[PDB]
Amino acid sequence: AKLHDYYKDEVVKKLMTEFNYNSVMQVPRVEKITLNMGVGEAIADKKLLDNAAADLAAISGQKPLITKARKSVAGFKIRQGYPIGCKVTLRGERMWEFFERLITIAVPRIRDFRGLSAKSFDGRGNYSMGVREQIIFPEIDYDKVDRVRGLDITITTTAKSDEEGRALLAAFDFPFR
Amino acid sequence: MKKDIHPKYEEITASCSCGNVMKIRSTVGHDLNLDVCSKCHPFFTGKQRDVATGGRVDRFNKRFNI
Amino acid sequence: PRSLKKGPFIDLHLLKKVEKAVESGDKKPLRTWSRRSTIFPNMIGLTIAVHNGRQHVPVFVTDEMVGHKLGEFAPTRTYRGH
Amino acid sequence: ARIAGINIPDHKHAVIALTSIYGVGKTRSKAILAAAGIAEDVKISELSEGQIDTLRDEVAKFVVEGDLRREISMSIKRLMDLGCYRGLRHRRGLPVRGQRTKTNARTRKGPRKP
Amino acid sequence: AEEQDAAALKQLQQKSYTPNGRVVVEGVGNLMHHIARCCQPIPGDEIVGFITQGRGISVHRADCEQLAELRSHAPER
RNA sequence: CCUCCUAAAGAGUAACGGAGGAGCACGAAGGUUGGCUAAUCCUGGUCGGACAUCAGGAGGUUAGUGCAAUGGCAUAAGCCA
RNA sequence: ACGACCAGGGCUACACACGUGCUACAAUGGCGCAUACAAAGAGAAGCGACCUCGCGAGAGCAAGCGGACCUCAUAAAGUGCGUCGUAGUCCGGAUUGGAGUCUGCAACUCGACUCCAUGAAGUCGGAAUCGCUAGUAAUCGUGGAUCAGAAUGCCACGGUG
RNA sequence: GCCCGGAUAGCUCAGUCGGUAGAGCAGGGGAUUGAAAAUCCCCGUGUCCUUGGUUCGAUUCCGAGUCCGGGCACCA
RNA sequence: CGCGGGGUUGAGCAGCCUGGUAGCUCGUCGGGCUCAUAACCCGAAGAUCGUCGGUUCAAAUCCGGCCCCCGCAACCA
RNA sequence: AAAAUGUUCU
Ligand SMILES: [Mg+2]
Ligand SMILES: [Mg+2]
Ligand SMILES: [Mg+2]
Ligand SMILES: [Mg+2]
Ligand SMILES: [Mg+2]
Ligand SMILES: [Mg+2]
Ligand SMILES: [Mg+2]
Ligand SMILES: [Mg+2]
Ligand SMILES: [Mg+2]
Ligand SMILES: [Mg+2]
Ligand SMILES: [Mg+2]
Ligand SMILES: [Zn+2]
Ligand SMILES: [Zn+2]
Repeated sequence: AKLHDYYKDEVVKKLMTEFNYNSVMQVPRVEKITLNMGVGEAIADKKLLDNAAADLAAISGQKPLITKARKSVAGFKIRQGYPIGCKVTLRGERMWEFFERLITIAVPRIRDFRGLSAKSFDGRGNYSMGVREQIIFPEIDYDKVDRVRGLDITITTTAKSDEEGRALLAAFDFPFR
Repeated sequence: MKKDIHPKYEEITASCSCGNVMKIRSTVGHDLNLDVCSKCHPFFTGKQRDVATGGRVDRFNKRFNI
Repeated sequence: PRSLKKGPFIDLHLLKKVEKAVESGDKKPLRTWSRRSTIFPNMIGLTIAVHNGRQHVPVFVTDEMVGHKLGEFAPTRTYRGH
Repeated sequence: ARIAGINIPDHKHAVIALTSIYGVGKTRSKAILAAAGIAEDVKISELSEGQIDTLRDEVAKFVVEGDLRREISMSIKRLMDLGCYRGLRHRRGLPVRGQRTKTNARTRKGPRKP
Repeated sequence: AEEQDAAALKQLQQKSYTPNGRVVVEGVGNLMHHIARCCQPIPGDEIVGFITQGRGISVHRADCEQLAELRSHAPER
C-alpha cells in the first residue's frame, strides 16, 4: 500500500521528468506480480507439491493455483494434466505489499547478494527473477522447512520498452547490477 | 478474494536492528525481528569494497619498498 | 615462501638483462634459465623465455604475474593422458 | 538467529554456532565473542537482540560468508588465467600444494573410476 | 574392384605409418614453439609466432588471417 | 463394415489397383447453461536441461477432435466450470 | 667419449593396480582450564635457558655447557573440574585460498612448520589377510642417527598396560 | 449359472470350534573348515486379499467376484 | 521374393509377449587365495537393444520399409 | 566331500 502511495506521487513524477511522456497513463505501471513454483519433481509425491504451495501462500498471502502440465513429455516423465507447478498471480494492494516485502525486506535476505540482473527484461518491459532458497522471505519458518525450495518472481508491467520497465523498477528502489 | 480458504493477512510490525520500524501486511502472524532492510544492507558500500581488491605490483612494493 | 625481511629474490643476471631491456624498450624475448626468480614490476611488458629443462617457454609478462616466480609459468613436465 | 546472511543453529553454543558462518572457524568465533563481551558457554537460546547485533557487527568487520567465497574463487580464477603451475593444477583437478599423484590424490582427483 | 582394393591397401599402409634449430624466434633459438594448423609454414615466405599463454609460441606463416586477427587484437604477443 | 483416392466436378462405378482404420469407447467423453481460444516461436526467469511451470510480445488454428482417414467445426463440433 | 665441468630440468610425473605406515571414523571420545609421574638420548660452523617482541611458526639480545652441572625439554596418556550428548557432529582432518616463519645462493617445478579461513572421504571396512603369549599386544608420548633445511620411515627410550 | 482343486514372510506351503503370527527355502549375522561344500545356531519381515456385518474386537465366520487346471453338459 | 521366426553387453540365451523396470549363464576387467597358473572367492564395469523411417507423451517393445540371418514352399501337366 | 597343471636346455 505504502509502495503504491509512493508511486502515485513520486515515482510517476520522476518518470515524467525523465522520459517526457504526454499523458500520465503513458507511464509504466506494474500490472501483476506472478509468483511461480514449478515443483516438477512432485511427480514422485504430491505431498511435496502441497508443501510448495503452502510455502508460496506463506510468502504471498494468496493461495496458489496448482498449474498442470499443458502437454506431455517423457524427458521429465510427466503426463498432460499432471499437477506440475503452482502459481500466484498477485494484483492490487496485496501485490504492492508483496513487492514492498521483496524489495525492502526479502531481497536483502538473499544469500551472497550483490544486486539483481538488469539484463533480464524480456523485451516488452516485464521483469522476472528467481529466488534460490525460499527461506529469504521471513514468512517461512526455518524449523518447519524440509526442502531447499525456490520460486520465480515475475513483475509484469504496462511498459512498451524494456528500458522504461527498468526505469520504473529503479524508481521502486531495485538494486540491479 | 475468495473467503475462508486463504491464509490470515494481518498488518504486522517488522523491526530490524538499525532502527527502521516497518509496518507491513504479511502472513507471519507474530511481529518480525529482521537483520537487514533496503536502508542498511550493503548494495552501495559492499559493491565499492568488493571491486577495490585486485593488485600485485602494489603488494610487491609493500613487501619490498625500493 | 621467501621471508619478507630477506627481500623478494631475483636472479642477478636476469635483473640486469631486464633492466637493459626496459632501458632500451627493444622487446625480443630474453633467454632465461633462472626459473627461481620472482617477477618484478619492471619485468611487466617484457617477454622472458623461461627454461623448462628442455626448451625456453616464452612467457609474456602480465601485471598479474609479479609476486610469482618465473618457473611458475613454464611447465617442466609434458603430460597429456594415459 | 541470522548473522552475515545465513541462519545460525539456535541450540548450539555461540563459539561453535558462529562457526556455521562461512569464513569463521573456532579462533575467529572466539575473537568475535570477545569483541561482543559474551562468554563461550552461552547458547543462541538465551541471547538478546542487542547482544546479537553487536556480534553481527563484529562479524561484518571480517571478510565473511559470500564475500569470502567470491574472493577465494576469484583468486583461483586468476591463478587459472595465469597458467602458472598452480593454475594448471587447479584446472586439472590435481594436487596444487606439491603432493604425490602416483598415489593418494583422491580428494582433488575425485573417487577413482577404473 | 581391384582399384578399390588397392586404395584400401594404401589407406591401411598410411594408418600403419601414422601408428630444435627448426624455428629460431627472433635471434634466440630453442624456444618452445609449434606450427599452427590454420596454415602450416615450412620454407614459407616468412613466419610469425604468437606467444601463447600455454604451449609457448604458435608459428602462423606471415600474411595469415588468424595471425592478422591476433595482431589487431593485441600486437605485443 | 468405415475413410480417401482410383471415379472421367451430381449419384454410382471394377480390378489379387493404390493407401489406412473398425469389430469400440464414454453415466461423462451425454444434456444443457456460463465462460475461455489454440500449435509453435522469441526474449526473460529457482533447481530446470533441446523438453516440465511462470511472465509478456510474435503467431493466427499451423492445433484440438477418446481412435483411421475424409469432410467438417470459432456461433466453435476444441478446452474449462 | 659410455670420460669430465656447468646451468636448468627429472628422480616428487598420474586413467590406474599392489605393499608398508600414519590419521581417522569418535563419548574408553573431543574440546577447555588446572595438576602429577618418566626413561633414554643428542649438543661447539652445536644445543641454545632467562628477559623482550611476536596470536603462532619464530625474531632480537644473550648467559650457560665439549655437558650427572647448561641446553634441547613443559613428557603424553593419566588425574580433577567444566562443557559437547551420538549428529557427518565442537568427531575427522584431507583439500584448497589467503597471510606468514625458518633453513638455505635458491623453497616455481619441489621443503617443513605456523596463523586464519576452507572442513573431502570416512559412521569400523568384500573376498581375503597380518602381528602379538607379558611389562608382550594395544596404546601414549620422548630422543637419536643422516641432516643447512626436510620424517607418519628407521633405530632407540620410557609411561600406561 | 454342473462339480471339484489353488490366493500370506522375498519366494514355495502347513494351520486353532471368538483374542497369536509358525515351518523348509531365499536374505542378514555368527559358529565351523587351511580354503570352499554340506552343516548348525540365531534372529529376522507379513491389513493372513479387499470391503461391509454378527459382536467385545475377530486370518478364523458370514454377504460380496476375478484367474488357471480336469471332467461332464448346454449354446439360436 | 511367396510364408513364418530372429537379429539385444565379447558369446549364448531371456525380455518384446502387448510400450514405459536391460536380466541369466559364460566371457572381460580389478582384487584375493597359490610359489605360480588353474579352479574357487569377492567387487566391478558393459547395451542408440541390425539399421532406417514412423507412431507416439515415450519404442527394445507397436507398425512400416531396408540390411543380414534361419526355417520354408516353390508344385499339376 | 572337492585340491588340475608347472615352457625348453643347464
Ligand atoms: Mg565455518
Ligand atoms: Mg462422383
Ligand atoms: Mg462424372
Ligand atoms: Mg525458455
Ligand atoms: Mg645440475
Ligand atoms: Mg624415488
Ligand atoms: Mg639431532
Ligand atoms: Mg576437531
Ligand atoms: Mg559421506
Ligand atoms: Mg613366543
Ligand atoms: Mg633434521
Ligand atoms: Zn535494516
Ligand atoms: Zn596460420
